[PDB]
Amino acid sequence: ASRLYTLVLVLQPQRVLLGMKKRGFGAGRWNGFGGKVQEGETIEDGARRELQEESGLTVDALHKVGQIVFEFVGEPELMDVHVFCTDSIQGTPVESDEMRPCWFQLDQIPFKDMWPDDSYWFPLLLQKKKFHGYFKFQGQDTILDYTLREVDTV
Ligand SMILES: Cc1cc(OCCCO)nc(N)n1
Repeated sequence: ASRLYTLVLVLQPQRVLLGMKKRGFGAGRWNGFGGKVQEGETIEDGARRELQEESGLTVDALHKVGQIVFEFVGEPELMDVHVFCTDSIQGTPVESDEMRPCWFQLDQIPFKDMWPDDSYWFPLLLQKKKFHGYFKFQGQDTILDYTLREVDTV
């Protein structure tokens, strides 16, 4: 009972790009760029498409960094999130009515204004580690339990 999602982090040596969502899933939080994978579309193509739709950036090389499954108690569908990273992009981030992008210095990541699970796996992401994770939520703010392991292959 899982649904595929992508999440792209534009991570450069001294900064990361995040987008403040204006409405829908994750509204009011800084997030990476992503969404549902379409019929007949590979996970990687879905990740490239979402990055452009949401941030206006064109990604050249994408690297698979993680897989995280999210469960919301009472919600049947698990989110199977395939996490990607890039340092090679083209264009300038575009602010739209749906998304407000901003660059953050690595020591200034806004964890208090991000999904709570991010505080757990972003430190791995920053140290170029790959991971498999699972987070059980009750509502949007509480993590009931989780698992998070470093892996050699995503
Ligand atoms: C609970 C949760 C879900 C999520 O979903 C990202 C899917 C791509 O839009 N991303 C995070 N960081 N946390």
